[PDB]
Amino acid sequence: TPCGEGSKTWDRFQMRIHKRLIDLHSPSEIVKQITSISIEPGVEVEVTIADA
Amino acid sequence: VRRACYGVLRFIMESGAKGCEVVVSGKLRGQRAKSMKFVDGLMIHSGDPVNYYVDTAVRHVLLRQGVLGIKVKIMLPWDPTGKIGPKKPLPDHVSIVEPKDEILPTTPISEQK
Amino acid sequence: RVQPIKLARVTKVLGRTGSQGQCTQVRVEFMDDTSRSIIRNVKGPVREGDVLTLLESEREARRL
Amino acid sequence: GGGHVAQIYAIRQSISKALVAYYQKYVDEASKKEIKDILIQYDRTLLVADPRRCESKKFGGPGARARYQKSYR
Amino acid sequence: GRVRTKTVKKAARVIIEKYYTRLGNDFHTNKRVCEEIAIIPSKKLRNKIAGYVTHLMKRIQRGPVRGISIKLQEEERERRDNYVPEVSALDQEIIEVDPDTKEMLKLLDFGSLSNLQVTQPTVGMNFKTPRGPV
RNA sequence: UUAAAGGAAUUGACGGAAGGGCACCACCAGGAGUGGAGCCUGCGGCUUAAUUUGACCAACACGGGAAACCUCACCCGGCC
RNA sequence: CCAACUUCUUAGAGGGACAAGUGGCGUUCAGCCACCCGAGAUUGAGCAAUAACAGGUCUGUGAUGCCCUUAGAUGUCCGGGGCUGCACGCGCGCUACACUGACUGGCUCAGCGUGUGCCUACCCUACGCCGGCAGGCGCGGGUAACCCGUUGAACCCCAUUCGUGAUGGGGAUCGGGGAUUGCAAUUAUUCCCCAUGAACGAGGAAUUCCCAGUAAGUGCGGGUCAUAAGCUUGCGUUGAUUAAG
Ligand SMILES: [Mg+2]
Ligand SMILES: [Mg+2]
Repeated sequence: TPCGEGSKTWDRFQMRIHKRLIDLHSPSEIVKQITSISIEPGVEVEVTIADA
Repeated sequence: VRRACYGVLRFIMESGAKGCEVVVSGKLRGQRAKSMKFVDGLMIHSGDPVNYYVDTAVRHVLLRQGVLGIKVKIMLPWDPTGKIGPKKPLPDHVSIVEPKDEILPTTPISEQK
Repeated sequence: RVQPIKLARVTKVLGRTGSQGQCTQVRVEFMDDTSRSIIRNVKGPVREGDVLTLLESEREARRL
Repeated sequence: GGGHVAQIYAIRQSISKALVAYYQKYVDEASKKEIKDILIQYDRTLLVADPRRCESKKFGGPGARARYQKSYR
Repeated sequence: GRVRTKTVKKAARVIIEKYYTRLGNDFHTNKRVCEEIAIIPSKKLRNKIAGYVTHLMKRIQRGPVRGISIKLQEEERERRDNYVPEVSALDQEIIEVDPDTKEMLKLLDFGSLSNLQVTQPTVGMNFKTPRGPV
């Protein structure tokens, strides 16, 4: 409610965020041509630093 | 407010809409506010399919007296399976396919291919 | 004076009564002959067919 | 998981049906049906899981069903 | 709380109309036929339509329900058209009349053209049922 | 002295009017209580320079309002 | 390669339940009621129409009409004070009135979730040593299924003491001291310690909420938060009693 009047109601918003993970033994040069095959605006992909 | 709402209500329904309804509320002709609504077609109200079959838009019109309130919602068609309408058809109706005319059930005949 | 306290078996329950759905009518049989049967009223959950005890034998059922 | 009482019902269920699934594999089911004869007519819950769970709270009371006290005057 | 709604019933009467030879009195096979031949938008009303489909399998194999399917309907073309009898219900050549209705056909000049042995009306005038509630 | 009074039907709403239903924000069978006490916190009243104010089933641990200052409106002063 | 695997854990796709099977009832209609099998034969919620209310909100809003004031400003800031002032009435609560308990010591199990910030200063904390407690320094870890954390939660459990007393029940009121946050603690912020030890013995009329993991007991976490919960919102844990004229 935008004020104090009403009948003590509550709305419950939630946002489920998902996370997955994959290892590779790959060279760090061909990682980009696996990176440049999707546009897919609703994801967030990150590549681990190569020093391991 | 009555001429403007008909031109827009005619224009949603001639663009291929499953249904639409527009509510304009505020200080109309008179000093007490009221609401003119201009429903048309069929429109769902409850469930989750009124989250993607509809799009709602609430806007304001600042006139010289008061402020008007526009509230337009269109119910979108299932058909195109593509740009303008959703996939995943409306869950309360069943599309049954018609069978073929069922020729040759009769007495046996054999071939070799 | 002293009536024999007569145990009694119910046949078909005749639905609720008592203006609040609190009492039910049972039409007991008298545990000596099922030919001799009167209509009565009890309270609490009944479970058709079972046996209940009568401290008094015959006065009246729910009837104006 | 669970609590002091909900774990000893769970291990009761566990060791009762562990040897059942041992006997359905490493001996015949004739011995299994003979002992599940025992473990069903006496309180079936030693090898079936009780389905009922927490049944979440709502926004008007201290628990899931009850309410805060309504006042009028 | 069981009672099935309009969209389940109307979509199951249209199945049994149109795919009756491909069905049977099992639930789990009719669930799979309607899955493959009808677009159901979820799993819950799929087998809830298939439930009422099997309910009509035993319902119409005992008799003619609202059943425009072919085989129950073609079998009553062997009732309306068949049973034309070998001897008539009309041609008995021995039929009874009364002395006033033979006077009706007497001015039709059919008095001796016919056989028409007569019965007489039992002479009472006891028609016009007694009046009043009892 | 007055712009209505009135008639017949219609839809409502209402009936300490009938019939059929239904709900633990209704009752029954009960439970835990609350109302009694101490304290917490909101409201009225009182008092106050001010004790800012909104709201009176569907107001009263509600304005997500647990204010030390800031929030802050209100009161007493001074700047800009 | 000095091991395989997925039961438990985590999700993802798919399956499964439909009154389908069996008896009874009903126009043998819709359906209802029992049983079978099965994890389950009604899990709990979100949305939610038409027509409205002179319901609430101009103090959420650079949403806004009109009116008011606009520099001795009803703008804005700063210092102090107040929204907490108390013969009283009422509303949500918390703790209780004890032995189905309170102490003291043992022994043992959670789930939801949150964590270092653009402005933004301050986050969650393990371990090691100082203190009797609140706390104080050192040394790390964590932008998190990686660390706090295998979240060693309370109730309960098992032993000890107390014994029907306003008692070792109850902890209001109040004095003195010690710490932490903050620019500032007095009208006590909160916390800790010793002392003081009040009503209250189950509550009239009246009234509220609720039918299964429900009610109730019991702690835990988000929100608010520099400081902080008797509040709310979530979570487990123990678990019931019953018109064609
Ligand atoms: Mg406002
Ligand atoms: Mg005692």
